[PDB]
Amino acid sequence: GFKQDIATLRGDLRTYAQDIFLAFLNKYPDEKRNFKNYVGKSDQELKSMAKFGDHTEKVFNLMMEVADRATDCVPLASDASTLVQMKQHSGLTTGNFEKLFVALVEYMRASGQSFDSQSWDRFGKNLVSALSSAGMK
Ligand code: HEM
Repeated sequence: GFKQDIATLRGDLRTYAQDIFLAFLNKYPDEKRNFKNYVGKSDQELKSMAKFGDHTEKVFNLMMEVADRATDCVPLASDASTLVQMKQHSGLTTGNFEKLFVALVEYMRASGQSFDSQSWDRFGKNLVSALSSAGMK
């Protein structure tokens, strides 16, 4: 289920983080606006860049912690607040995070693995709600 999925993702986090983030950037190319440094690069190019690798893995590091601290796929208010008040996210709306979670769910549905896609989908909605409550537009 959800908790095991966390363990699975963490067992190969760098690879999962990159592949899910690339699936996000490719599904929603207009989302490349928030990452100027990534424009005009194939997936392999993006993976060569140390920053892509760095940033993305740190995103998933924190995502998995938020997932880990959730109850029944409902994240802590404190975690949502942190994500909203992060300066790197000054630009973002919950639509940005929605899209990330649609691509993550899709990724999981298309994997051969028994991910609990429905829980991640609930988790994504719950987080979007919690980001709203914590003041993200
Ligand atoms: C659960 C969801 C998310 C988590 C846990 C998260 C976490 C993080 C973390 C930890 C960093 C800092 C990494 C560093 O210091 O280098 C970061 C930076 C950033 N995040 Fe997020 N993030 C999430 C969703 C998003 C989404 C949906 C977007 C845009 C649609 C976004 C855009 C960014 C940007 C633009 C940066 C700075 C860019 C850079 O220098 O590479 N994040 N995020």
